[PDB]
Amino acid sequence: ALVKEEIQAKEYLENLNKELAKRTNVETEAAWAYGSNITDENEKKKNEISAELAKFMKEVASDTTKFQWRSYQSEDLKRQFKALTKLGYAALPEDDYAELLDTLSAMESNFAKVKVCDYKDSTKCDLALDPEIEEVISKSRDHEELAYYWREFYDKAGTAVRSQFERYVELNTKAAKLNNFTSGAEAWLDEYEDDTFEQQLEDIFADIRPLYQQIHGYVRFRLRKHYGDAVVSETGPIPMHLLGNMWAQQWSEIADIVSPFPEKPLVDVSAEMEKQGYTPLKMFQMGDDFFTSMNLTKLPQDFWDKSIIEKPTDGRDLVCHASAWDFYLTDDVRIKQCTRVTQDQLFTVHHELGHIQYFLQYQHQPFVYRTGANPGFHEAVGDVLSLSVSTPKHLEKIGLLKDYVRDDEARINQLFLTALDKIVFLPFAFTMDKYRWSLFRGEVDKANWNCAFWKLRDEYSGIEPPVVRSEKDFDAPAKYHISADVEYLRYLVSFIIQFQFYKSACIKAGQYDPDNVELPLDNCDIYGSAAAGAAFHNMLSMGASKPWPDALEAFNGERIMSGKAIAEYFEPLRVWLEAENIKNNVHIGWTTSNKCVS
Ligand SMILES: *[C@@H]1O[C@H](CO)[C@@H](O[C@@H]2O[C@H](CO)[C@@H](O[C@@H]3O[C@H](CO[C@H]4O[C@H](CO)[C@@H](O)[C@H](O)[C@@H]4O)[C@@H](O)[C@H](O[C@H]4O[C@H](CO[C@@H]5O[C@H](CO)[C@@H](O)[C@H](O)[C@@H]5O)[C@@H](O)[C@H](O)[C@@H]4O)[C@@H]3O)[C@H](O)[C@H]2NC(C)=O)[C@H](O)[C@H]1NC(C)=O
Ligand SMILES: O=C(N[C@@H](Cc1ccccc1)P(=O)(O)C[C@H](Cc1cc(-c2ccccc2)no1)C(=O)N[C@@H](Cc1ccc(O)cc1)C(=O)O)OCc1ccccc1
Ligand SMILES: *[C@@H]1O[C@H](CO)[C@@H](O)[C@H](O)[C@H]1NC(C)=O
Ligand SMILES: *[C@@H]1O[C@H](CO)[C@@H](O)[C@H](O)[C@H]1NC(C)=O
Ligand SMILES: [Zn+2]
Repeated sequence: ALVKEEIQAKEYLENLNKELAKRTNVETEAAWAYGSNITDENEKKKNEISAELAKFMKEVASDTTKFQWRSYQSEDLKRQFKALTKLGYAALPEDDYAELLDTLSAMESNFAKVKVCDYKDSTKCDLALDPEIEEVISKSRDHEELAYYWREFYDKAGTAVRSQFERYVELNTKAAKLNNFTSGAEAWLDEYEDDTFEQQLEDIFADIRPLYQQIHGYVRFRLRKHYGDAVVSETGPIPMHLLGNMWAQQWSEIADIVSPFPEKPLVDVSAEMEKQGYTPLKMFQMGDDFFTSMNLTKLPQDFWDKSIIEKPTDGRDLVCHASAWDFYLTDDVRIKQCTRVTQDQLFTVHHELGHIQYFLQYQHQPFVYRTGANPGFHEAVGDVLSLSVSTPKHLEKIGLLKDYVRDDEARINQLFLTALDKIVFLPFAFTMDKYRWSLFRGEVDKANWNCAFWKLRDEYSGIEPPVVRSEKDFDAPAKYHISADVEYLRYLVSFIIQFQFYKSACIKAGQYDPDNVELPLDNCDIYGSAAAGAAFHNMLSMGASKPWPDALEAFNGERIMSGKAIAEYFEPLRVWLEAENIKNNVHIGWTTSNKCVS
């Protein structure tokens, strides 16, 4: 009978989950050691442990077939079994899997070890993306210096790993097919448990695109005044090196030159942070307080004892790209961040602690449920906090923003500043996976791989490289997530749903009322709101125990991903900006780039 078997299956899963947690802990420790300290020895060990765990998961997947799990009464038991049948890369033959792991570490270590020569001193060649090159990209307003660093970085982080990247695409596809997905794209998209999810994102992106065009237009207008028409054309894509960021994913670093009201306050608290003697530790402590102020969980002692919150000053190599780690025990959670004392880094700290909070909130769950309701939820949690941290309201409370008058013009400056990060990023994030999906699905010949990348960056974002690229270059792996094989759609989803979360949390905190000019959504601070916190607790404690619409329902009673909340946030900006572009006769739209030669 199935009644007796379903009772046995329940005990089988209970023991197996605990075993998976314990085995993954060993892999996670080895991965943590590699990322904190990149050596051939640590690579070998990371990859050998993973291979062992891969082998064990194969065995588990095979063992699921001895249970009639699809026949069971429990949706919960069925959901857990379904999770165990999904092997990912672990479906590959032993040798193929090992080759893949060597390929991935080759790519991530290459990215992490990139060094460029100083623009002004080619004897000094120890400049790393983080912090040296990123400091320049964000601060320099010398367009030739900007273009020099762009070309050096992209040549070393991108083109250098073309053949490894090709091999990864093959093995990624092979793995997906061994799981009976058409490609890696369907493998990634499976995490969202919704067969119309791509179309949903297309619909939502289409609604926000006109606002992005207006922002793009206005920024291009303002850059022309700064750099002149020789550097920036009216009708062409924006030279991406002028946008304050190596990938042009967010443009807030050039707010000083494109802000709507240059003679009104622009929030940039980096200087005050330094003046008040802030450290990385202080920044994490403040993030902690934010979470505990909402009646959420305080960081445990293991976090403080084991996290790395500053770039090491010994000679070593490591992955500085920030990350949050769950070791699947109790309270062993850590962050690795090469923290700097700046405004953007304060937001990052809160973002990462959102990951840590999710880990702590679902650690009581069975292992297979110890992850986000979908990858987007995990990325959204901390960003909901960063939105209120970013408000003048909050920055005044913590004494980082002084003598701030919030008149109508300063409001527009702050809305635009936020848009430069929140709206600008949407097309960027969409293209990161549109590109990889197209490679995974076999839609682009290998001979056209680099111009397929720049073509998407043009079509959706209206940016282009500073210099002519060709199919001799290979520019995509210059983005961390592309070198490190991290699905990027999570972030598009996060930037949409975080405003659904933020809006609802602000309403619960009494911080937003649409019909009250004193409680605007763009100045809501949820700090200290236990109502807000309760919503977070209800959602986050579920982990992946239910499909994501049930997790959203737990937060605010909604079950649909919607662009309504983000549009609602920026509606005051849209009205103002549309009128400002008309007043200044701003050209909108762009010609096709001439920057990637076939
Ligand atoms: C991805 O899709 C793949 C298909 O495209 C799929 O691969 C198939 O998985 C099947 C197992 O689910 C497998 O079916 C078995 O076939 C055996 C012999 O087939 C040979 O010939 C093939 C044709 O050329 C070769 O290609 C193969 O290499 C094979 O050598 C059968 O002997 C076998 O049977 C036994 O099992 C069934 C299943 O029983 C189930 O459970 C209970 C049993 O207790 C039943 O009561 C219940 O009703 C249910 O049926 C028994 O019914 C039967 O009595 C035997 O005991 C079985 O049918 C198939 O061979 C395989 N490949 C292909 C190409 O077809 C992958 O599994 C998919 N991957 C993932 C990750 O999902
Ligand atoms: O550590 C991660 N993820 C990190 C990436 C990563 C994935 C896999 C392995 C290693 C690392 P991140 O996105 O926190 C690491 C960071 C976060 C960040 C940066 C910023 C930020 C703020 C101001 C300026 C520039 C950046 N804000 O937040 C990240 O990857 N951010 C994205 C995009 C992003 C930008 C802004 C933002 O608000 C949110 C996201 C990027 O850098 O491209 O894992 C989370 C996790 C773990 C287990 C299960 C589910 C989820
Ligand atoms: C880095 O790992 C190596 C193993 O290759 C080890 O010998 C060394 O102790 C580690 N270095 C640091 C600074 O932790
Ligand atoms: C904190 O959480 C508890 C239960 O976890 C809840 O009952 C209580 O309302 C919360 N604290 C406050 C001040 O609301
Ligand atoms: Zn993240």
